[PDB]
Amino acid sequence: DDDIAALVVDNGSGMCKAGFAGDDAPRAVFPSIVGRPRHQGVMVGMGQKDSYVGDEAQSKRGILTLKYPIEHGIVTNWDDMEKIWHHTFYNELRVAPEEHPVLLTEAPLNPKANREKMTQIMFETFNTPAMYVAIQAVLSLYASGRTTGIVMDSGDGVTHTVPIYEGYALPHAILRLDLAGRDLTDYLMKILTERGYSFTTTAEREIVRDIKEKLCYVALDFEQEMATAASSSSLEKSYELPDGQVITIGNERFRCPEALFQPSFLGMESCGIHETTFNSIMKCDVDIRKDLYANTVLSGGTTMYPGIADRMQKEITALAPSTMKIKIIAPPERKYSVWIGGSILASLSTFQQMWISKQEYDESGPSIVHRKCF
Amino acid sequence: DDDIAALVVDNGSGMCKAGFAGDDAPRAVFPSIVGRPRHQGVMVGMGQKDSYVGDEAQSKRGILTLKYPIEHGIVTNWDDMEKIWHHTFYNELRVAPEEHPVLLTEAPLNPKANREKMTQIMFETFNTPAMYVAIQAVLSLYASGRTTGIVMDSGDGVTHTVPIYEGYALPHAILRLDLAGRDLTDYLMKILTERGYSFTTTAEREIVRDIKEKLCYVALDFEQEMATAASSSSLEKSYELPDGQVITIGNERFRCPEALFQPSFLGMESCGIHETTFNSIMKCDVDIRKDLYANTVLSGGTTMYPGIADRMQKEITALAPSTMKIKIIAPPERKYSVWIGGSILASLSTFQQMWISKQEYDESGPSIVHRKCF
Amino acid sequence: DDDIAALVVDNGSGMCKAGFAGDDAPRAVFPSIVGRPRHQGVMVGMGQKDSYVGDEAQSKRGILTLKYPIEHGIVTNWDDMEKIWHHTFYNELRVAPEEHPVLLTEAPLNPKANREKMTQIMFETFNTPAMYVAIQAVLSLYASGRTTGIVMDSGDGVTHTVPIYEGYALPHAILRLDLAGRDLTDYLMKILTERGYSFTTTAEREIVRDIKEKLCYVALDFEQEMATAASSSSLEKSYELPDGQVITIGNERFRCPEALFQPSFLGMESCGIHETTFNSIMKCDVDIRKDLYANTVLSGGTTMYPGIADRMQKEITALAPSTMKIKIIAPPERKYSVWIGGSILASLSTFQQMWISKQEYDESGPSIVHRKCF
Amino acid sequence: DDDIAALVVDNGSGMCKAGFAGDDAPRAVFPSIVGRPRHQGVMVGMGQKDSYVGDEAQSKRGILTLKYPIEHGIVTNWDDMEKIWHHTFYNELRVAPEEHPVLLTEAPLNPKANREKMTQIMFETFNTPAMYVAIQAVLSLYASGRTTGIVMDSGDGVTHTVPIYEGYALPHAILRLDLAGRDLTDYLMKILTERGYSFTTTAEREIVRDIKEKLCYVALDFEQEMATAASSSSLEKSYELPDGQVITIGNERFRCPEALFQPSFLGMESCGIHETTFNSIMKCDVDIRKDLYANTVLSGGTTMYPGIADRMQKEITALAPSTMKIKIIAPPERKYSVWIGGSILASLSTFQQMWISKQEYDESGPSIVHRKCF
Ligand SMILES: Nc1ncnc2c1ncn2[C@@H]1O[C@H](COP(=O)(O)OP(=O)(O)O)[C@@H](O)[C@H]1O
Ligand SMILES: Nc1ncnc2c1ncn2[C@@H]1O[C@H](COP(=O)(O)OP(=O)(O)O)[C@@H](O)[C@H]1O
Ligand SMILES: Nc1ncnc2c1ncn2[C@@H]1O[C@H](COP(=O)(O)OP(=O)(O)O)[C@@H](O)[C@H]1O
Ligand SMILES: Nc1ncnc2c1ncn2[C@@H]1O[C@H](COP(=O)(O)OP(=O)(O)O)[C@@H](O)[C@H]1O
Ligand SMILES: [Mg+2]
Ligand SMILES: [Mg+2]
Ligand SMILES: [Mg+2]
Ligand SMILES: [Mg+2]
Repeated sequence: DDDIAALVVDNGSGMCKAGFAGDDAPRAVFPSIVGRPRHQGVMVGMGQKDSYVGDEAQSKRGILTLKYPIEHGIVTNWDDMEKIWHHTFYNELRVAPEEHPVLLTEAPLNPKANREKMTQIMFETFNTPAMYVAIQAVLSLYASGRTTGIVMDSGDGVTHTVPIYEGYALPHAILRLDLAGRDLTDYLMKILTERGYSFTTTAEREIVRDIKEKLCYVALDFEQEMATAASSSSLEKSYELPDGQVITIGNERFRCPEALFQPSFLGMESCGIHETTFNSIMKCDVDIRKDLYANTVLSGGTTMYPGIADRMQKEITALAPSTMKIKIIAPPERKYSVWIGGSILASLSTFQQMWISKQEYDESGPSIVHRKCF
Repeated sequence: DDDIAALVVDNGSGMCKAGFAGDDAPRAVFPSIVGRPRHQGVMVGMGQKDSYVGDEAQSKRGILTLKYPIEHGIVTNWDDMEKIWHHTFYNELRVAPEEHPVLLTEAPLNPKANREKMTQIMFETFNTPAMYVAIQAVLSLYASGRTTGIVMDSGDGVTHTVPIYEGYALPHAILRLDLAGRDLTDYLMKILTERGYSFTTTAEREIVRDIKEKLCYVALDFEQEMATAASSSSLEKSYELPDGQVITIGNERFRCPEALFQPSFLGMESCGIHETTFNSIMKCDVDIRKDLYANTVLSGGTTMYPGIADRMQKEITALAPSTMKIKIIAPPERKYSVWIGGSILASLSTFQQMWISKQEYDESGPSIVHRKCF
Repeated sequence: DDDIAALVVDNGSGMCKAGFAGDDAPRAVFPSIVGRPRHQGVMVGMGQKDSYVGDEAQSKRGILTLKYPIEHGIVTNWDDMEKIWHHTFYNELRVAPEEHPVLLTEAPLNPKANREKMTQIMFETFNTPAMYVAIQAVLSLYASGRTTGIVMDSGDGVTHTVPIYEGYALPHAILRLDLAGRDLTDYLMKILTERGYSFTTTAEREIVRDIKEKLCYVALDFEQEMATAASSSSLEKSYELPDGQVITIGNERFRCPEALFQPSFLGMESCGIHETTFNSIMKCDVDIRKDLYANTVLSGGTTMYPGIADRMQKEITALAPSTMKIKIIAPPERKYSVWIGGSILASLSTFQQMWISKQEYDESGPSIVHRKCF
Repeated sequence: DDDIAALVVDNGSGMCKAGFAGDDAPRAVFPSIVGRPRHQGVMVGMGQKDSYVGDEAQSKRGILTLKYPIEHGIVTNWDDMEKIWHHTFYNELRVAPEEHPVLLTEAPLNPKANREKMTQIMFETFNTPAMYVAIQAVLSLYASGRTTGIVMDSGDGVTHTVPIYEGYALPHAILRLDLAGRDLTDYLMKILTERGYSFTTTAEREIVRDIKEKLCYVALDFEQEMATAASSSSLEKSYELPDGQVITIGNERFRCPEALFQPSFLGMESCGIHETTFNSIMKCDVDIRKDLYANTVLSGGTTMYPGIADRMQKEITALAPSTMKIKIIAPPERKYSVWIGGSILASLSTFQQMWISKQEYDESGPSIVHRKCF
């Protein structure tokens, strides 16, 4: 199938994941950022470009201002998005996006103008023969290898759930939540100031993100952990900064991820992640709820904290009735489960009849996308 | 007689009963329902059919809308009936309906178009060599082993009686009644709302039907039972739903089956089951009434409530004169007595001359059925 | 009759309506909500209470979480209900509920524990000399001035019908439906997200409710309206939210009220409002159906959409036979017809003998209500 | 004669006929029914009575249960009969039954207790100065204007014949028959079910009675009519029910009245109407039979079917010898011939000496009636 070799490209709120259908791991993973210089140059003939995309911006991050083209899964800057797509197709995968149909992903309940503009850029700036837009949670269930269960996806901008029974989706039970990794990073920056550490710039935000994902964990019991931390001092680890200085973090290690289960720490009116998952189940039919309780799939980077699965099981068992058995299925490769399911779907023989052709778009205007792709 | 092996197939308002002549129990019993999907599928290549018949629909009943092809013993949907017959003949009995003559049953006082269409489907869609239509109450008396007595049959849609003296039927004394299991199920659903339990969907109707047939009974004295139930609390049982919740039922246990003897609870103008049985006897000749009083046969699923026979004896003795002796004959296998009598009749040597041939139908149009079969 | 001056107090799923018998309009109408603070106070001596009831909660709705004490006509919080009753009797009507008998209303087919607890609170917390519970649909027919016809009532939680012939009720024909204003509000919130507007909090729900009741209408023909809306742009209106921002609504103006006639939009198994009204008529006797077809009374807030009466007439004429004449009677004051009928009934001279006395709930108890009041 | 103004009141099994002697037509004709409410009233002060008599019951027949006080010419309910007599004397004729002697009618071969109780009610509850009981068939011959011939009377409960020669009655030749309009109505209801129309309630019985008397007729040759009806479709008429529906009747138009000549359709052992009339003639003397063959008088409502006279002539000619001439005398006003003859008899000058006085009853107990009035 080289001819098609569907270039499976995912663009998560925080990262970009591209590759080829049939493989078991993404070829390219890099941050979705665009940087621009903020000082005046004195060296002449240095070959200073006007923009840097991806890992190059993270390297020389001390002299640029970094901007995220995507906020909360909604595009706000379209010039920056075109720059990122050009980087992925030419300088990273080094392929020609004119003979490979492309499969894209999108969160549920997005504005319709998003998919209209996605199709227009792909068919006009590039000449891709076909395209299809799929819900990211459905692709996660493909990777899990099962056709029954409620899926949780939490990336960098959005958190959504969708339960589907024997291949049948219940669109009235889909719930969305605007709590993800970026809110946790801002909260950790705010609460690190009690010990005297002040991080304000965008470059300092990247430093704080690294600290969070290497030293934080979810506590099984929140109140009891505080008493142990207050009494002794064994719950302390040291981190060295990019310039060589040392910081020590105590109860902030588990106080930051706790915001997922108690959103009132940030002052937003919303339910916790455990209650949202339970609320989606209770919106389904009576006769299918038992199979949903025993098939729960976790996905996304924000679900990779240590000890999250045990805490989730404890909370849901307290909510659900005693007789039912609750099982949380968190495979070790759940960080890339969305991409894995996309490759499997594009390699199916029966899927080849649902591509959107170039001819159909030319005759009927850029709306076919809303009715098509289900 | 394998050659004939009459495929004895009964199609009661609620259930379907098929098998072979000469056996003592039906081979296949399953609900007479057809289900169709009501959501939109997202999983591809799942092998999702467009219709489910029988036990398959009851399994996955949480995503379909269930329809009954038969209401009150009168056919309303003919495509669904053809689907059910195809299921029984091929996927359940796994026989070829081309060399076995078929015996069907029908309630008295039905529209004539019913038997005309039954014959046309059997002779055109299938190629059955012969067929015969028998009254279900007559077959019940065959199973009882006697040729004198008044038979009561109450299934899911209709209730009828027919008294026959020494092999002679009195067609002027046949009485019909539109009160059966479905009316009781609707009444129980309506009266369960006083305690806060709300069942509305068709799937919830199946749940309510199971509750009714496992926890309900007929009270010997209606007024006295209410005083005992009001005073104490020993008349209470617990039931667990399909999803782990628990309901408690008090006086609703015996208030639901009571509607058979007092039809005014549903607001319909009609007599009770005891008065209907007595009314049929008084329409017969004087000299045969004494043998009818001492030979009463009960049949059908709705007559399977505990304590129904004792209550029936008490009511009829109060109506009939003191000198006569009233005996109610309710064998333990009366749930299948209609099917049992059909097998016995089809295995009789003297019955083989009354089959309707294929040749007679072809020459004389589909009306022979009305004059034939008595 | 000042002495009695029956305090006519109605408590609809969404609003509360109180006043005095003999008047032509309710004195007090205000939302049935209770609010509680959700932030921590820093100003000292501000006189900050712990709860707000009614219009005070709607004023300062930006810092509280609002809860509805009534869901689907069934009480769930009893402390909040006592708070609301205290507000109405003292701070709004400014009367003493000890010398005026009180008339309350209730939807049919409610749990019996509801009226038991209503009587206990009124006779113990307050010392009201007498009380009576009436069906809201019967009171609506009193206001219409006629004693023949089928009444439709649709408020905020329930929709019910009850046909009554010459003062005789047919309790076997009463039908209930759980589709009202709250389901429409949730659906409009869900379907407003396609244009990018996201309302999630409870305060944002009140904003969405105002938009719905000032810019929505029922289309005479659903399919044809979509073609006109797709082609031109004249079907668009602007609304200005509380911070100065403006939103534009297109086909969502008539897509929201359409859910009443096609309940499958919300994914619930039920019939439309037109089919429910027709189904109730066909459950009545043959000889009284002709007078019911020409006497149809609409009531409740949800029936106040523009163009609802014309659409209802078209649907029922297509269902009913051609010879009958269908007339829909929708008076301009049908928003308060339930309250109007209650005042008329309490002012009748022949009604004074059916009050429930105080000595009877001390010689009988709070169950007298089930047998009494019909 | 105003003073006497004999209030000629007839009470046929089905209808009541009252008026004044000397007139040529009854003043009041209305059904002999009593209705009672069967539902519970909610409207207060509606002036709902506990019983309705006559045309008022037929108007509001959709909410009552109707009972006939008379079955087969024998009184069974005496409270209902007193109610009907009170209605006729006060609310319809508006006269005082204390100064007008009353003439009543009765079928032959009734129980003696009937006339004993009739006299007691009239002399005690009312104070009528005089009474007389006459055979209805004798009064029919008075209206015909002849004193020779055999009279046939068929009303709603009984059919009787009595031949009288030159003013001399032959009481040994009187024959009675229990086949009248009510049996025909029940048979039509039973045989209408073959086309799918189900009428069961008492109100539905009145609908069926109207259909029978407006679309039924007697066929001259029964077998030949069936062949014509089977072949073509011109023998079909349409009728519109009260709620808008439309029913079509084919061979049931003449199959219902045929039961008069072939009583075996209802399964009763009896002779046909033609054979009963012939049997009465053959029980008379030889020398008076010739004048009886040429003087046959028909009377009653059941004899009003079209084509009955021609069929009767054909059957009797086949039975009687060829030389005799058979003439059937059916005047156009034979529906009221019994009442007409009663007025003529009460206006005769020579009849005034045969009244039963009030004084004779007081001295000699209520038996004088059996020996008196012949
Ligand atoms: N080891 C880890 N521990 C905790 N959080 C992590 C870890 N690795 C990644 N994350 C979180 O996952 C997020 C990245 O999600 P990503 O896979 O980019 O989602 P998407 O591709 O949909 O944008 C980061 O914001 C980071 O906070
Ligand atoms: N154990 C039981 N207790 C009470 N009711 C029962 C029981 N078993 C069956 N029934 C009733 O009998 C009905 C089934 O009747 P069925 O035998 O199908 O009649 P038919 O074959 O004529 O349709 C069901 O509707 C059910 O309500
Ligand atoms: N002008 C309007 N247009 C559309 N909907 C309205 C309008 N006015 C009121 N409503 C709806 O009617 C409902 C109020 O019903 P209400 O009269 O309180 O019933 P009840 O008294 O039984 O609670 C509100 O939820 C609102 O959505
Ligand atoms: N036009 C008609 N065709 C057929 N039957 C009729 C017609 N008119 C009246 N009848 C029958 O005659 C009966 C009325 O008989 P009626 O004169 O009341 O006898 P009586 O006065 O002795 O009760 C009704 O039951 C009805 O069935
Ligand atoms: Mg993700
Ligand atoms: Mg049965
Ligand atoms: Mg209302
Ligand atoms: Mg008569």
